[PDB]
Amino acid sequence: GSRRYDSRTTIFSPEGRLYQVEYALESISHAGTAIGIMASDGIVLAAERKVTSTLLEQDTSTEKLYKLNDKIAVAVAGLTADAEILINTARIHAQNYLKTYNEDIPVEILVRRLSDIKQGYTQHGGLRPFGVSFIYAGYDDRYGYQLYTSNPSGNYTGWKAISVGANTSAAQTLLQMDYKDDMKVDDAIELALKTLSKTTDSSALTYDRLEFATIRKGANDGEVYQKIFKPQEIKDILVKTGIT
Amino acid sequence: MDIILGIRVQDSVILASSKAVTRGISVLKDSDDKTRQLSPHTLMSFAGEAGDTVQFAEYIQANIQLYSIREDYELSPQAVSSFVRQELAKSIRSRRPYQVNVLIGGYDKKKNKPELYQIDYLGTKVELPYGAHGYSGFYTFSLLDHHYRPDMTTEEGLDLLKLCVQELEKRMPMDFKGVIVKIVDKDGIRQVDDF
Amino acid sequence: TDRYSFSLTTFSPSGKLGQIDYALTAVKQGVTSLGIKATNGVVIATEKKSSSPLAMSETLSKVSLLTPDIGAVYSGMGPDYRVLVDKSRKVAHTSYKRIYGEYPPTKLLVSEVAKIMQEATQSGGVRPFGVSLLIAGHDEFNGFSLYQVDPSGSYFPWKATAIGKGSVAAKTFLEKRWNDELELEDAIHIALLTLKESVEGEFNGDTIELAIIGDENPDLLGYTGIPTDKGPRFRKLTSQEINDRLEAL
Amino acid sequence: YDRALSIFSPDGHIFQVEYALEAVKRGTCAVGVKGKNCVVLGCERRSTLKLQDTRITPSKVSKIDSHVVLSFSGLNADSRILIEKARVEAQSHRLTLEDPVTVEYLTRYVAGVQQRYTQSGGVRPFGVSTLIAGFDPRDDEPKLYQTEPSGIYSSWSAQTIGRNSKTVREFLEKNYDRKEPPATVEECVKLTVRSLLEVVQTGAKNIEITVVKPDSDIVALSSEEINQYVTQIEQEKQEQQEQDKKKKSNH
Amino acid sequence: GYDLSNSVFSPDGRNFQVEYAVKAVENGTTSIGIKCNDGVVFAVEKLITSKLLVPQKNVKIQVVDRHIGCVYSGLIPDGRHLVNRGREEAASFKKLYKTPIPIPAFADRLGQYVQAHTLYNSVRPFGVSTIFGGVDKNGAHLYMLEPSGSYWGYKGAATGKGRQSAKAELEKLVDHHPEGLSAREAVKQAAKIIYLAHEDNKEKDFELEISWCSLSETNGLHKFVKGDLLQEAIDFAQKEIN
Amino acid sequence: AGYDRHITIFSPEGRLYQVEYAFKATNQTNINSLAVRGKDCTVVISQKKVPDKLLDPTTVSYIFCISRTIGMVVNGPIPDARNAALRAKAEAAEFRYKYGYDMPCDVLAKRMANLSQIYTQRAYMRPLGVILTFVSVDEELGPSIYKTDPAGYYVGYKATATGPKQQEITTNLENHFKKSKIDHINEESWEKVVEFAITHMIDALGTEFSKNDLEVGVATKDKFFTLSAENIEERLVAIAEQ
Amino acid sequence: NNYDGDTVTFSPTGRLFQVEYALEAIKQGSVTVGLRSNTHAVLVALKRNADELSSYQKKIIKCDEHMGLSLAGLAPDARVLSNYLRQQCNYSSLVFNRKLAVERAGHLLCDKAQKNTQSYGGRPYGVGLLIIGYDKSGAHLLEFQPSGNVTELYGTAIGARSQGAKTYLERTLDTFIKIDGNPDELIKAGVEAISQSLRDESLTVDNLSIAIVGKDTPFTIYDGEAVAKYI
Amino acid sequence: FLTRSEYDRGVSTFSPEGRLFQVEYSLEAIKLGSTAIGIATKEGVVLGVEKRATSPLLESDSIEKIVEIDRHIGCAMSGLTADARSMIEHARTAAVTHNLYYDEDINVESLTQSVCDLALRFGEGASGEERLMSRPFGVALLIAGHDADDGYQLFHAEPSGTFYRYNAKAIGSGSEGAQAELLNEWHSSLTLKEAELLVLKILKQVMEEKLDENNAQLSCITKQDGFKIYDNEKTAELIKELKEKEAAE
Repeated sequence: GSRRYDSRTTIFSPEGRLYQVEYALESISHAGTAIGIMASDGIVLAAERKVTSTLLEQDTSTEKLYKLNDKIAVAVAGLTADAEILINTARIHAQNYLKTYNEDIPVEILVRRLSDIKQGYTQHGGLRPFGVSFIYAGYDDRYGYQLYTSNPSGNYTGWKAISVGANTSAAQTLLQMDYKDDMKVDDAIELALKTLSKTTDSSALTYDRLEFATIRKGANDGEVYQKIFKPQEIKDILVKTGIT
Repeated sequence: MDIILGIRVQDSVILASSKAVTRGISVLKDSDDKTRQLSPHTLMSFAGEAGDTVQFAEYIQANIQLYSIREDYELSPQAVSSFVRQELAKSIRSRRPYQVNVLIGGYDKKKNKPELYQIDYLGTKVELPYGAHGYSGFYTFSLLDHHYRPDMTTEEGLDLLKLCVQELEKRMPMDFKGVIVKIVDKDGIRQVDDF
Repeated sequence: TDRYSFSLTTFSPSGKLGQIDYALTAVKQGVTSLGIKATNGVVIATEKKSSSPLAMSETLSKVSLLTPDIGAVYSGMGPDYRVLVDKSRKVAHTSYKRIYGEYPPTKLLVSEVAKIMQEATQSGGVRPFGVSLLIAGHDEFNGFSLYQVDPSGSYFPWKATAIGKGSVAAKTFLEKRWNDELELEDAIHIALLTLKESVEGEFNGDTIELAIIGDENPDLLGYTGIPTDKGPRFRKLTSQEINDRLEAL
Repeated sequence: YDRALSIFSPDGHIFQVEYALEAVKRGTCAVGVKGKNCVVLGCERRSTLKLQDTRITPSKVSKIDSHVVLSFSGLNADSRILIEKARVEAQSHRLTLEDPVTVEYLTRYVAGVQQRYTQSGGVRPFGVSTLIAGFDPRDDEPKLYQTEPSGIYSSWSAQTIGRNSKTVREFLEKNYDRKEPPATVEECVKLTVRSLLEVVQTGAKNIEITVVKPDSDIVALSSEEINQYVTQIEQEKQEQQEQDKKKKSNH
Repeated sequence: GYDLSNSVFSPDGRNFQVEYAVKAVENGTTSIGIKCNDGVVFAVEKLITSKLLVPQKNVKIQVVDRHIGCVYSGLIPDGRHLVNRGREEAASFKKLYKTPIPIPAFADRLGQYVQAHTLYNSVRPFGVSTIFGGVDKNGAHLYMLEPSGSYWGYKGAATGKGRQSAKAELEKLVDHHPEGLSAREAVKQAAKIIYLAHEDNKEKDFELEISWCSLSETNGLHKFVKGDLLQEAIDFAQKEIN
Repeated sequence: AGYDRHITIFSPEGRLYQVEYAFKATNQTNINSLAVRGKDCTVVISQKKVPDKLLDPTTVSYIFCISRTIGMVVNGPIPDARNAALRAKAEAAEFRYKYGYDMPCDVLAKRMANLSQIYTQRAYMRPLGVILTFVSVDEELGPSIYKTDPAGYYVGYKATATGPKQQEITTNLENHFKKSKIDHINEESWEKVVEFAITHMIDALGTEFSKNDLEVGVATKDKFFTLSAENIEERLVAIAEQ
Repeated sequence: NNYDGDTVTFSPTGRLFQVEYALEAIKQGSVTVGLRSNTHAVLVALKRNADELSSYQKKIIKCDEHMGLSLAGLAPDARVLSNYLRQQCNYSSLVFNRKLAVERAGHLLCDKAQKNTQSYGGRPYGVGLLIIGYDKSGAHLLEFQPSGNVTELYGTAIGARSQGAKTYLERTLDTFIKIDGNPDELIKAGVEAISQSLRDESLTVDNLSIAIVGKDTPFTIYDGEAVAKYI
Repeated sequence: FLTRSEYDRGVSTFSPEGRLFQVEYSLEAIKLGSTAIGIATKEGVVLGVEKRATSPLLESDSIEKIVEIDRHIGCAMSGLTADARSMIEHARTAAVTHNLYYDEDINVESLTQSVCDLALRFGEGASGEERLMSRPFGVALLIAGHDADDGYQLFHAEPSGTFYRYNAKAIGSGSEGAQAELLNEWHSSLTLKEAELLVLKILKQVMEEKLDENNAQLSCITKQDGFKIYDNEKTAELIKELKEKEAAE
């Protein structure tokens, strides 16, 4: 049969809570660390790869940093395998909105669209939820720079500064101690780097194990320069903060 | 088709729609409007096919307002215009044809400029400083080009538009019993009862 | 009646996905295979092993062609390798060969096959393919590239890596023998030497299946007089040319 | 899928409907109180976590229509599905019947929606309870409804859901009379704020207030106003408590 | 514990479900099929388990098309469904080719359909042995079909509770005639071997039903044995047992 | 987790309990096979044993003809033999239809492998419990053997056997090609390769044969035939006179 | 739930236990008796009140004006099959210009029981029907089981105390077969039948519900004070 | 708690008792209903229900258990009212369907039998047609109404799919204590107003609250005036005329 072999995976427990969400959140706390810090001039998304070797290529790796659209990039922490479906759904949604209204998508819409996909899997079907936690960096006209993080339930909350994945509680305290309300991209980069230096299992934080991208108001008056850095520009700001 | 004219004044779009409605060979009604306010700052007037017009006009108010209440902010006239275009575009390919010619006029308070658009039945969006569809269009396009200036005050736009009304009446074999006037401006969407 | 529409895949309570751990264990029960990315090519190598020694392994293959730039090789389950190679080919043709008329990039192909592994983890009625694949290819913009898609559906780029049961030994070896300048010739003499530490049975060019994603061949194209159509960069080396490399160490 | 996810229980319940009521109890606390010229929904904003921008984080009271607001308690994922389904109905009403919705028709719709996912299999029940409020068009009856995830709707003259909700309900029997609601927006607002300052505490940070006056007047009150009321309730309460204390001493 | 589903395997090569389905068929009643040279003779034992019953007004032998008899034992409703399917499949052949389905071709349709129900967890395996054969133009044939979706040719087949006894008497009859016997003469022998096969089961009382498809007397169409012939066959068996 | 042995899913160890049991249901019948390559022919013999006298021997088979040049010889149960037989016949016809020439052996092996693969990867799917051997003579590849099995894996050969005693047969083929120093038997008469095969099968199993204990199939070029029992006996008379 | 499970189980006794269980539906039901002659069929049904403010529960459903069924067991189960028999009879009237005969309808029904025993997520119906009619081939009385077996009988019963009705009918069997074109006599002998199947609930002219079919008479249902001529 | 049974993973399964188990469980959920008493006379049918309240904040004059199905058929629902929300909607559609087709009243019994057909539809996927419920309802109805051809009727519809005509029937928590007395006091000599007061008299004994008009509600179905729900003031008047007759024994 079928009924025989079913566990029931979408039901409740007496807690009024779903095991498959908690269990997913657990598995994100075993993966690499991801941090977003919002400046008054930009957003820094800085992510650490949970694997490294001296035979790992770094030069075709964008395994945590992915562009969803030219104004919106995300940092990924969780099941990378699961995340890849959601990324390409996210790119397609961005484009759908852009197609019909001929105008760049708000950051609000795009985060909620994903949250509802994830929502569908817990709601019905007897499926497991995709185990990914996203940090979204975006600029839109209405609220300017926007930072958003979403979890496997399908729920999002905006933030001023946030950390997800492993060492969620630790990196966050560091951020409360050194956060200035207003910052420059340079103050954001300086803080971001030092926090991930304070949370890494390796003895020193290296460029070959750092992914780093920004969205900068380095271009002005309605234009933004999106940057995915090469690991040799990551190398160079790592000596500026004096880690190296 | 009947009267449906736009003129892009410096700060506002002045749209006007026919009162007369003839379905069959007898005018049945003669105070009817052909316009439905989409959003606080975008008005849409329509003419085209009978009965297609009334239904499809209710359809766009519904959908654009659906999205308005989702985001607690209102779409730009450029963005609403594109939605209306999108739909009619699918409709000439689709089984049942719609046939609705629209002037969408709005005041965007975020570009701070009045915007006027003409969407024909085929599905072509075009930004214009004055516009028109159908039968009326043939006499007025040239009449408005003559006297226009780039920047004209609101009450100048009314006076001009009443020259265009007045002309039309002589020349058209059809009878339209004067227009209804609406101004769409930065200070809201009002009517003028002066014809 | 039927109602398997509910996944046989769940999260274990201590985090992870249970099945992908079980599947990685099944990849350490298979054969051993390696791949080296040189400056001027890619060489891939694997061991031919057979159930009975009277079995014909020359009529059998474990390095397969997906496209003329992009080959694959496995360590792990045979049955699961065979089906996934035919779909790789079916998605490369339907989703880039009708839509752009030409053979995909290697990066674009790796993601096409990683969706198939993902949709075997997801959905009811299924379990993961229990294989590790190397996807070696050449594309015209990131040069030569070598990837490994794991049973999970992640991929990782490498510069040289190994898989199967002799993986720990082989990778220790590749850590010193890889270099920032390497010749394809030197990579061929290297790949044999490493995979010899991983073979405990007979050792011949008839048992070591070598393919190189080297440089174009106008003779394996079958036609001439077009300079615009280039030859396949892949070239499986017949057993005799491989028997020579045994001495050329 | 189509397998049962609800199976009738022999104690006269369904197990999963009772689990859903608990999912709201561990949820955040909403207090709603209707006057005689307003409806007021006060809802708690969980801001335990530091570094959070509230401008890009939505409110926990969402306007469905232009004269019907809905607050919610419980699971915050699931809540968003009921609210998108209810906005779609709000427009539908205008399309086919014209006029905006009445509070009652929508309230019945949300109730039948959560009801579908019990009775049908392959769909498990929600765990979200709502306070649905507003005025009907061209009337001024303040109407305050509550829906629950069992699929039952109730009207109530004042209602509360979420954590320590029972403690708030106890307060409302003695400090809100059925026969005499408060008769000003300002008084009704200070009554619901006082309720929030007991089970959520920690100043005016967490306090959010929506006030609706008849005929499409929905406004949400600025921090500065809330700050004034909260500080007045504490001083007024300190001043009162202390003079009662003294009168006790002597007597 | 390998009875959860009918797709499971056991390490002794067993598939517990399907083997238990044979227990269902052993509680049937004696049913024979005589492969003769001219044709086939089926017979079924119909128990009279009450005197309130109307004799010879219930059949357990139904034809499928006009030249394939099918006689079943085990679960009587379940066999009425397996017979019902093979009338659809038989008629499809006749439409599509304008020839009545051949007996070895029919063997495959039915076999395949029973085999199918052990490859899906959605359905239950049938608990019947069905016995079918007839005369085609490539001659007379006989098949016995297992609840496992297995079949073989037979020179005589049997099923029931008195199957030890039947299969045994049928070896004697193939050792009397190595060149086989007339279907004319087989009417009287089906009567005989159901009667010895009821000494194990002689608690009850029964009515004999016999049917045949022969080229020589019923012109290849499957008709019932009746009248004086039927009651003579009964009398034959009775003198033999006394 | 707790189920890995009544549904298809990996154990803690990384193995499939369900599939192993499929391979432990292949020795039930206890048929042995032997297949050898001639120079222009392919020869396969299979056992034919009937346990009782009342089975007709002709219908008892194990050599089933799919295509015109490809035969298919089945080790394991006769219900899953018929489902495998049927399925291959459907694909073979399908192939002829869409490419315009009758299906190669190699691809027919590759096709039934991908169908086996699906049955070990779907939850509610019962794996095939058969090893199939496909014998052909191709015009581009010459005499060939490919053997499929429940895993969904196939492998090529010089020669192969199957059955419970298969090791004994491995010994005879290993010796045969240890002496010759070539990969196939070099014979120009398709008949004497049938003779060589039987000789090695008598030697290997340690047991004497008869026409009826044999069943012999031969693929030459452009036809596949099965020998009748008369033609089989003659080969054993020419074996004694070698 | 061991071997005793849902409709997919064997069971080392060749059973399936789902069939025996639905046959306790019948036992927990009220008694009914059928008997036929060569010219008339008669069903004599005992309705059952729930309380004295409750009415009596209809036990006989008209399928056709020459065909009728009466249930014993679960009323919701009956209503899925009763709709079915009337539906194929009107179908046979439309297409073939012919009454749907009783014996053939037993065969149609039979396969309708079978496939909910075939399929997982099915259950057997927990109703057994007695089906009479008069056709071009005469009177028939069928007894339908939750098993799906259709059997032809001269007189039978199903219910509680079904044994006691059949023992009365075993004596008097050859008497009622040679009474023909006198429907009255058959009706009374069946009143007498259900007398040995009383739980001291009495014979009463609103407890007992009759329906007859003739050669010379349509299907007719007697209820209320149409039963007083026998009682 | 947690009853000893063999099924709780099926829904259309038996049961060594030989009755559906889920259906069985349903009738033990009608006793968590609030008490509805219903007296059928030959001059009208009176339906009275304790509305039930649970806070005095709770506004209880905007809640009712009385539902008009149509002008001449009333229903009072008791048990779990989310289930009955769906059941009542179904009957209202059917009633209107009969008035479309034939421009004629629906029979009281004909409607009642129809909502019984709805209730039989629990299932995973059984029989010829789709099963659009997983689980039987847990609400039982007192459908009152008047038809022309049998006069005044009072039916009890069970979540089983079975129906019995009653001449008075009680459902709810206090069902057993009410019905004992119904067995004793009823006669066929009642009028519309005597029956009316007989409902509030027994409804007071099974009252667990206080008998007032904000927690008790009356409704009648009368032939030529239709189904009319008694206003709250008139219900207050009857409660007082009960107290005259209660100090007159």
